[PDB]
Amino acid sequence: YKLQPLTFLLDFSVDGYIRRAIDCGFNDLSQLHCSYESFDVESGVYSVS
Amino acid sequence: IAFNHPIQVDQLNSSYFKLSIPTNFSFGVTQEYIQTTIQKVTVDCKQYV
Repeated sequence: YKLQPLTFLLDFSVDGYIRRAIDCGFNDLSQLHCSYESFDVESGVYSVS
Repeated sequence: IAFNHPIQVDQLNSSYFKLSIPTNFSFGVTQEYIQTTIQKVTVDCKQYV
């Protein structure tokens, strides 16, 4: 798998080992998830680039 | 300067009271705009920046 510099939101469980990650670059919803810094964001009309 | 002119009525020493009576309807006026709401706009990041 190719490696590129990316900003990844990281969710850590009780162990602290990474379990869930979000790629901000791929998908509009993922950019919204990076915003608010929450895995799920409240439903709203959100502008995109 | 012409702001020193006031409409006046005369007090009566006698128990009977002098008064001024309106005789003309003279209708018609306009009311100030209340503004109520402001224009809603969102800047787009990665475009304006």
